[PDB]
Amino acid sequence: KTAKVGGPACKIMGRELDLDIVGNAESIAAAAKEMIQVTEDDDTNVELLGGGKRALVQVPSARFDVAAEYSAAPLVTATAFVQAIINEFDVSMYDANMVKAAVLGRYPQS
Amino acid sequence: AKFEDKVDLYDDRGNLVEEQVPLEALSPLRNPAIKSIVQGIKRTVAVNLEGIENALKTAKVGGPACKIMGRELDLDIVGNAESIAAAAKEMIQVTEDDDTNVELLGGGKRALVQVPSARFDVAAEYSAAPLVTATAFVQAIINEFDVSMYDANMVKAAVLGRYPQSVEYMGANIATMLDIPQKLEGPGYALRNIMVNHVVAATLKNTLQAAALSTILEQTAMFEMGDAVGAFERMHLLGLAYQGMNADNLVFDLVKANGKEGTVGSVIADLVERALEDGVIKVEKELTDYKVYGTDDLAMWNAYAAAGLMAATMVNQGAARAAQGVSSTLLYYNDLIEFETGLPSVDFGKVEGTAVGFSFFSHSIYGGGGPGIFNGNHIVTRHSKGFAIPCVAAAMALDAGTQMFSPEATSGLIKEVFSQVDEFREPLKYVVEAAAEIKNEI
Amino acid sequence: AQYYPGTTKVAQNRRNFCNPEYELEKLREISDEDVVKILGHRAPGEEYPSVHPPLEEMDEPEDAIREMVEPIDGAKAGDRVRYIQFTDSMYFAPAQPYVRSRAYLCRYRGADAGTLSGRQIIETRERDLEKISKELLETEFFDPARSGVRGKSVHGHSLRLDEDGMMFDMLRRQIYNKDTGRVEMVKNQIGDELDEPVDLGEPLDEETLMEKTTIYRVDGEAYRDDVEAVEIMQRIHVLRSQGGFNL
Amino acid sequence: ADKLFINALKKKFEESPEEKKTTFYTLGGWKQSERKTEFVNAGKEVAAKRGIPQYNPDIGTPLGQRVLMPYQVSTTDTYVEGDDLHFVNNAAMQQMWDDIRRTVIVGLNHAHAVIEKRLGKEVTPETITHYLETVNHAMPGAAVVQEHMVETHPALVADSYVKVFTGNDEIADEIDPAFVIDINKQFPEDQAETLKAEVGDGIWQVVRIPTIVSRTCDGATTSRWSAMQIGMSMISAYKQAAGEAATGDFAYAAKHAEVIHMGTYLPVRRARGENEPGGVPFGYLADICQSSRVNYEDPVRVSLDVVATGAMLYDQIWLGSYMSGGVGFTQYATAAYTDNILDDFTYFGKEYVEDKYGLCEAPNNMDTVLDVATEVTFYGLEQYEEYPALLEDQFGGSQRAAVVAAAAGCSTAFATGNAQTGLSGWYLSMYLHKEQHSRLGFYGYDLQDQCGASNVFSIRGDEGLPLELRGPNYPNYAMNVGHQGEYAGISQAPHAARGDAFVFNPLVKIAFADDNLVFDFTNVRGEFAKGALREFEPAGERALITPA
Amino acid sequence: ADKLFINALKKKFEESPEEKKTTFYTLGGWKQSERKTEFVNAGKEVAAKRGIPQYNPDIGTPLGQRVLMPYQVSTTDTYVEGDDLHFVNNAAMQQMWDDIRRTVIVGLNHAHAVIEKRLGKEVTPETITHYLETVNHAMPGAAVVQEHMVETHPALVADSYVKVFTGNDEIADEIDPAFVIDINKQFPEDQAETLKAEVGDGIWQVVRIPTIVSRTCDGATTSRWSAMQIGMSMISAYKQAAGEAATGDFAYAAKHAEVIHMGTYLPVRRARGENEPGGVPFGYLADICQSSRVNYEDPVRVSLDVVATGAMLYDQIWLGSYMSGGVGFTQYATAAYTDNILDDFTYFGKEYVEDKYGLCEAPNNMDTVLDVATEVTFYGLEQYEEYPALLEDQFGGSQRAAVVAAAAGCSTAFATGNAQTGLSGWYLSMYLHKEQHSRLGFYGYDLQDQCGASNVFSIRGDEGLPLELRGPNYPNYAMNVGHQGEYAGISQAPHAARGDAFVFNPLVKIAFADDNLVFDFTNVRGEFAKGALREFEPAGERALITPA
Ligand code: F43
Ligand SMILES: C[C@@H](OP(=O)(O)O)[C@H](NC(=O)CCCCCCS)C(=O)O
Ligand SMILES: O=S(=O)(O)CCS
Ligand SMILES: O=S(=O)(O)CCS
Ligand SMILES: [Cl-]
Ligand SMILES: [Mg+2]
Ligand SMILES: [Mg+2]
Ligand SMILES: [Mg+2]
Ligand SMILES: [Mg+2]
Ligand SMILES: [Mg+2]
Ligand SMILES: [Mg+2]
Ligand SMILES: [Mg+2]
Ligand SMILES: [Mg+2]
Ligand SMILES: [Mg+2]
Ligand SMILES: [Mg+2]
Ligand code: NA
Ligand code: NA
Ligand code: NA
Ligand code: NA
Ligand code: NA
Ligand code: NA
Ligand code: NA
Ligand code: NA
Ligand SMILES: [Zn+2]
Repeated sequence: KTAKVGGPACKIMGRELDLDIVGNAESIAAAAKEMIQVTEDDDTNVELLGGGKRALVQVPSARFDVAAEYSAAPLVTATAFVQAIINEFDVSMYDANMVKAAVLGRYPQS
Repeated sequence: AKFEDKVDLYDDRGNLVEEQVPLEALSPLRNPAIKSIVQGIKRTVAVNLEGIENALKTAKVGGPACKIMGRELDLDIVGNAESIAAAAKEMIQVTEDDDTNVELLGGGKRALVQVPSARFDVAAEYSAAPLVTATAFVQAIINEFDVSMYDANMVKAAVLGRYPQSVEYMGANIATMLDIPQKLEGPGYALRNIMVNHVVAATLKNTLQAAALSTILEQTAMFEMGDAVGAFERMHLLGLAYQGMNADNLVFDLVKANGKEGTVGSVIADLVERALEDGVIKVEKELTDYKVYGTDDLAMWNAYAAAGLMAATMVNQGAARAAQGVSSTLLYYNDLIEFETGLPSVDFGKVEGTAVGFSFFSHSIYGGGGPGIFNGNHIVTRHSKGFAIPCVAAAMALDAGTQMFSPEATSGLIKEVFSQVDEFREPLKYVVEAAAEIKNEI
Repeated sequence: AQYYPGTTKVAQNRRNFCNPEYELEKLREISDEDVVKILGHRAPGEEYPSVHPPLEEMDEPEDAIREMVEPIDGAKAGDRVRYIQFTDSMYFAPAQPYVRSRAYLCRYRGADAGTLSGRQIIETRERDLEKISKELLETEFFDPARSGVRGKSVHGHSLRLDEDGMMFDMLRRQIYNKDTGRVEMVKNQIGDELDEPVDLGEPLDEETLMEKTTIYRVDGEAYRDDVEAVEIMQRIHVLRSQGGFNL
Repeated sequence: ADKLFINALKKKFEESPEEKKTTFYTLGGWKQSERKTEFVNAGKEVAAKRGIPQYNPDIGTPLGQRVLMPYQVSTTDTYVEGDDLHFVNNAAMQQMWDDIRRTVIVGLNHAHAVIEKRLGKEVTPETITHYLETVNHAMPGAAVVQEHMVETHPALVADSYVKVFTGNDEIADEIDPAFVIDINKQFPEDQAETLKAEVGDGIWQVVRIPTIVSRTCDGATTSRWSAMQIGMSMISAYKQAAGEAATGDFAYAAKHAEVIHMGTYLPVRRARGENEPGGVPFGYLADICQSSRVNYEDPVRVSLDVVATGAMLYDQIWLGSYMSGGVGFTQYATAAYTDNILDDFTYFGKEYVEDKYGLCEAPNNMDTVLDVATEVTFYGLEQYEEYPALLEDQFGGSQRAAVVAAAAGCSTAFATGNAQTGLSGWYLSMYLHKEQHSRLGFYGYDLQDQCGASNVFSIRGDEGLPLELRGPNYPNYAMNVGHQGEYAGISQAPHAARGDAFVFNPLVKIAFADDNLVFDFTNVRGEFAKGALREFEPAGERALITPA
Repeated sequence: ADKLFINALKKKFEESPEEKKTTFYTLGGWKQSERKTEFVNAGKEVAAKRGIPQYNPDIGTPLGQRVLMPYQVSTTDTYVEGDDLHFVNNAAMQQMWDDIRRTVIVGLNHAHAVIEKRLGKEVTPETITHYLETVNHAMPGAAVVQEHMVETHPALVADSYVKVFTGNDEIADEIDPAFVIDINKQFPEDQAETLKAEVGDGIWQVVRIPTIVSRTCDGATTSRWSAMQIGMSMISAYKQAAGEAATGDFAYAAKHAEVIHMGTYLPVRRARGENEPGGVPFGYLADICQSSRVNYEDPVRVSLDVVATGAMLYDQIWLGSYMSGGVGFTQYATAAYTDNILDDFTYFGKEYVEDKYGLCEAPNNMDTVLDVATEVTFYGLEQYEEYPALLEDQFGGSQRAAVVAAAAGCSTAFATGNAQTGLSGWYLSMYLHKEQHSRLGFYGYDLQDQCGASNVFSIRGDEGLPLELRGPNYPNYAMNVGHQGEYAGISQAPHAARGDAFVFNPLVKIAFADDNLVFDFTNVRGEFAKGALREFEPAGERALITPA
């Protein structure tokens, strides 16, 4: 909503997006969980906290069994929430990159 | 039951092995043979006992041209390899009947070591393999010869090099296919930082197996990176199936039709015809004497194109028996197919982009090198998300000796040790069998 | 295959250069020895140096890809990989940098082609390079004024012509003779003197350069006026753009 | 009436610019050049002095078979040979990078909370002033607490200091004005209001460590050196024990919790610490350049001064030396800031968009991209076709591609008011160009451009990022000339058309709006010209401590 | 007769060095010092010039309540105020670091095999000479292939060049001697024999890139820069296509397969690339120092020249600026290279060892550590007790700890011929010292010294390493002053007592045996004195391209 993304004091004027993410948290969390999970009823956990303001996410163990390390957790979680937010509000191709910056920051430049 | 697609799976002689296999039975997330290859690569180490012994005797430890005069230790390590390796295994294993494997090779000059899976189960990443192996051998050597407290640090330097002063194990006499976690270009990249030469070494220059091993590792990394999550998942699975597993015998049949006299451009024509024949693409509009093709299934077009791309590499670099033009093939296969069809090239331009930079950084002063030193973590070749590097592996498999920095030069220890592992050497077999086996669980 | 969209002569020419069934017009006759002299990799009658043993003398791995893919002859012999490189004037040279790489990988087996703005290169096994190079030099791939055979110091693609209509060459490898109206190659492609110059024939006249050129230019046929070709380019842009976002 | 580059073409060549034929080979080789003659003589002297051969014009091939051209620094009337724009021979360019490398921005917000909440002492404008007098003694390398301290020569470190800013005018007015970057003075009213609203009551230090230290050491020295002297001055000015537990809070605040580096550190293959060029994101580079605050009625000029800042830093210094070296990449970069060529193309494009849409009034979509980037690409490529002299001037395809696409991408961003569609126009321009001339750039030039279209709007882990957050470590961009400086330009473009005070960080913008900088960031091209003429005086020299 | 430090103490103070009382507070504060007076005057000018307060003697506490001492540079008759030994004020020190940072070692062995085996061309002494004339034009930044290249000013880059060395005398004889580091000329016979045997028929380049570039950029630029101009010179001299597939082999060889960096890259918390101080292992630092080839009959002098080399670089520039900054750490380092104090303690130790065991004839064990380290530690500490001037000279406990332990560590290694027992001696010295005076160093001084005994002989992953292989990024050693340079000296000590030509890398040893370097590595402390007197002329200045 503020276009403040990418690090401390960073902001991109004119890129603001007014999305009710917390108000639609349950739909967004359910859609993100469907992408994070490998199979229905595996050990994926997505749980909303603080009235939808926070989410606890546990990425299924099957993803780590065929991973070298542990960065699938943030990476799978980030992309699933980016896509879920995009899908929830039908965010255009032109603007979706702001959702990506709001979730995972300045990465891959940083 | 997420995707309706099914593929026919073939062996590396073009024989149908299993028809009608659900696409997701080839998924890194589901397929037990991919899981075993990945867990294998995490846990396998080569030990150069001869190199350790020679570094000790000459006091040449800690990297290129380094020596400490007066530190020389003359230890009959290779002559006592069996006792040293058994003593190391005792340390490495968690229990007596676990999957620890320690095997002498080359009459004791080398050892294949597979650290127990139980260590990885409570580890964040994969560095327990080298670090557990290295300390087990250092301690086994010291105990074997009763090396003094005063001298034992030389054994450590011979085994693991200049580490912890260097970030890397610099001058070490052990090797892994993986490199340290600090060298990742990005999080989730570790399975991409395996040199093409190491893949070609481990598959003993069998082209289709080298392509398979490279694609499995590349596309498995796409899952770890998050690239194969949600919208992109089917595209990545189709890419692994058609480009790396010879699904539907498409790669194999394109090579057969074009191996005698064929060129990149002839492979392209056959691929487009085949995509037309199969209903993957259809004419969308006629311009002047020019058909604009479209598709209702971009991920399937992409997969067909990626199959042709691999076949074009095998035709082009196969005909030269010289790997260097794989950078050219990776570019113009994709450039040509776009103007042939009106459809986006493999990975939506990203293979072409990678190929531009890879061509440059294998024919210029600025960096890079021959095709065999690249890998999916290399800054030059990380851009395509699994669709480029498997072609580079096929090309180096087909090279008959034009490279100075060949797998013989860069990867000799990996060749001796890692080729011993059947699932690394012949991964296409194992992955096909496992997909067959789990076919009805999808 | 259709190769390239567009309704201009430029676009047709681009299609023809790619189409291995189109017979390239031959414009000049060059001896075997002169091709070798121009390349400058070996002297005429010197044995082809080897980089590895003949394939027949080696134990290749069992590999259906190797079985199905016939090696070019120089690969069978173990020849070096050597090159020939050309610079094409933007003043209507017949062939141009992407057109060459595209055409080379349609026409030629076992080819490593590279495209740059001031230089375009093909590397392949030496005896096979020699055969390809005869075609590249004898046919309408090459004009001796608007094209130059150059393994270094390639500058001149974007330069103005001299008074003879020749392309700039820092090392003056190709000399227009005013007495015959013909160009001679006086040096090999790397810039060393040949004992005996090679005749490369007359430059193509202006009308013929226009008919044969594959560059688009406002004083030729402009790319913006090939609206179907601008298509497919804008199409590809859009579909790539959409693709990288979703499918 | 004339295209902007015509005068420069007339200066370089005898022919009129439309003439297709010229004369070569009779120019005397290197002897046509005043600068190459200087070099030949210097080479003779150097080799004789040191006993090892060095520069020698007869090694390899003989330069100057064609005209060795003067170049006009764009927006100036200064014409210099290209050697004078090499960063090695240009003190202005070296100082520009030194002023960026030796700068860090450091909050005082946490620090003052530590003083108040943990030490239980008061912070007022007057204690801040005392602290700032103290830190202006200490920062260059001088002592405030221990006996028998040995110190830096104040004249060698004269360029090191600390200033502050804050968006609260009334507080800014109570801190001694010698130490304050006055936002209302440096910025036009609307930009000042924006910047002050962004900063609010926050109080930020701009710290510049000595050029001589930056040059001896590295960019990652800067936030450390800063934090040492902040820490000393906090002890001295607020009467701490000189080394108590609370001291560590100031350290962690100055080094981590409220530090803003100019550049983030880089991965191992191109391993570098903080405050190296590769870590500076394009949005920051646009904000470091101060053209926005002085040339705010001319969005082209602001965008192209940003291009000049980044082409020089990212191509000549960063890619042409840190990442390669040797002769390097002067003219890869000079193409984007000489002869008024990019200017001609971008003013064309700004005019086109203004007449058709109104700046910032075009739909933000692919229709606008296709429209604007195609129009402007055709315009720029037509110029090379209509003027052979222009084509011979920008003789390398990569140069043309970067110039033409910069104009197309900036113009598309002028239309939409969004950097991301600007970036899509940049890629489209390359694909059209490549098809038009059947050539584009050097062998590896369009690695990023063939990936480009697909990665503009991607949201994937190492693919998706607003252009303002990308920089030289965005994976596709990590290697190649002819892009990074132009991308800084395209990041500036829409914000310059919008009248925005900053592109990506308001603190970075304010931090370079400081008359005590050595390099003049409001007139980057002017400064490059001054350095080419050998009229720029850098900090960091050792004359005072060496023989006369 | 006199201890070696008596002349220095007598010059510092009016009292005999034995006296226990003196006069303070009435010496005039900063006014007793020429150098501080210079600084007060400079600070007023600087502040007025720039409009910002700067150096001010009335900020914080008043320096010079006690004597502000001169220091003798050990082995010289040069006495200077300590400010003149600050690296910011000493161009000799800055040039030492530049000469290392800008140097890389690059084989021609793979390159020559690419030529003969992939290209099928010959390599001979003649083609090598032509190549070296070519790379000596190209390396400083001048062109060999392309038309219209713009180049570095030869005078600005006069210190860049390429030399070779090889163990094969006949081949070395055939290369123009201007390009050759002559091992037989630069080393005494027995050392020449060893080094030649180590190199064998290998041919190695020593590449120095320009100081000006190294200061503009960083150490990780050096091997890139080097590789580009090698790559160009290989193209030009060997008639390759200018950019074929084989060109990539030369790149990979020069940048990776046969490159020897001076320093390896550092992990993220201290993120730096190659050729930064923290990556230089102790054994390379000893080998860079050239005291071994000129002072070979005196193992103490050799070892303490190394200490001086390392103390300045690792404590003053590295830990005192790259890893911290400000006034920094001059006197932590000067304690190890001034006043002949370390010299007296280490000559004592050498004499003890010589008399009792014979150099290198002690058992390599803990018995020897306990004997020698204990004896020398007590000697050193008794000097501070017997000479109140000495104690007030080296006023900081850290300083004394480093100096006494360095003597103890070197003397232990002189007895054993082994660096690792040397190191154990160093740690034991610390523990004895700590108990004798109920103090040791600064707050965090003995992090490594409390880990130290246990980590000397450990074999564990990040613990175990021969001392020659350790350096500033050895985990325990990564942070703190008053150890790195002395460890470099203990690495040198056993090799010096043994008569060894090198400590850790014979290529590194030979590579600095070059009279074309700017800094004289054979007489490091002489050079520090020259730089303190403002008599040293560094490379890299920009006076040619700035105003008069
Ligand atoms: C040897 C290479 C291959 C390689 O890896 N780098 C080279 C050479 C390198 C050298 C040339 C210096 C010298 O002459 O000694 C430097 C200056 C880099 C360095 N080592 O300092 C360079 N190229 Ni190159 N290089 C450039 C360019 C180009 C253009 C030149 C085309 C034209 O027709 O002249 C082409 C690529 C293209 O065709 O697109 C080119 C190629 C080449 N580039 C060909 C040699 C071409 C030929 O033989 O003459 N550069 C340019 O397009 C403009 C800027 C220019 C760079 C110097 C600067 O920016 O001022 C230089 C950048
Ligand atoms: C490829 C890579 O080098 P290596 O492949 O690691 O030897 C990389 N070079 C560069 O990107 C050089 C950048 C500028 C030179 C080309 C400019 S277009 C680097 O050194 O880190
Ligand atoms: O010729 S290359 O494209 O490799 C380099 C351009 S500087
Ligand atoms: O007092 S501390 O030991 O913290 C620092 C000494 S420089
Ligand atoms: Cl899909
Ligand atoms: Mg035996
Ligand atoms: Mg024992
Ligand atoms: Mg066919
Ligand atoms: Mg004939
Ligand atoms: Mg007041
Ligand atoms: Mg007296
Ligand atoms: Mg007494
Ligand atoms: Mg008295
Ligand atoms: Mg030879
Ligand atoms: Mg001579
Ligand atoms: Na679950
Ligand atoms: Na004129
Ligand atoms: Na020359
Ligand atoms: Na690197
Ligand atoms: Na006295
Ligand atoms: Na004071
Ligand atoms: Na850090
Ligand atoms: Na001057
Ligand atoms: Zn520097």
